[PDB]
Amino acid sequence: IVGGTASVRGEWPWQVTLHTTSPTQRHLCGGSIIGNQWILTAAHCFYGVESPKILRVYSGILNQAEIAEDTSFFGVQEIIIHDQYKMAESGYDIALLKLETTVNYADSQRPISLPSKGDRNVIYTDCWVTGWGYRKLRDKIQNTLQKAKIPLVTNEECQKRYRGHKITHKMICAGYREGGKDACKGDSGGPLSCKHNEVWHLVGITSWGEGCAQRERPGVYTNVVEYVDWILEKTQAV
Repeated sequence: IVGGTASVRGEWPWQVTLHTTSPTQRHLCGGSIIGNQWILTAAHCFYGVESPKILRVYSGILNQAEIAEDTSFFGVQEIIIHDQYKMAESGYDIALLKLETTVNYADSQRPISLPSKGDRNVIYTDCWVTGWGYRKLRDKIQNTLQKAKIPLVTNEECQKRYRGHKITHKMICAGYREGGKDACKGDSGGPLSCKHNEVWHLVGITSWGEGCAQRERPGVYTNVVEYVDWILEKTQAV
């Protein structure tokens, strides 16, 4: 996260840090708890990932330093990538991680509500992007979970900033005309959470952007509300 500040422990209880154990353990991407056995994240986070066996999901974390070899984690039983996903910039950058065990909810780890189709008309004015991503294009994974308040921008306005791309209604952007605050490498898969009527909703999933926090370059996120049907269908037992 560029231009953000340290989060308060437990402030974003749905935020998880997804690690890969190959070659050695390290933070890979962010993600959000949306169900007792489900993490919603970005599909592009699994590039080069052949098996769920090398993944570890850690919940209730503020500082990466809290994670040691003796720290408990959730194994991943299955990685579900949207069948239409090709690459972040083309959309459909969404994936589900089915955990091997269920998360026991507590003040430090609980699910975030998904947006309702009836809220697509609602204008969010209190949105935050969080993560352990870079603090600057050329940086490294941060120890403390960072947060930054960023205003949503209309898709028409976003399209104007990315003339070489197609900003679809399945995407949502957030940023300052002057830049300065934005997600960055390592924040991918994490949430764009907006508080509306005292209730937090998972509005977007950190996906991509031209560099990080640049002027006239809003961050691009997966528009979660456009995938509630997909999420329901994929998270059904059988």
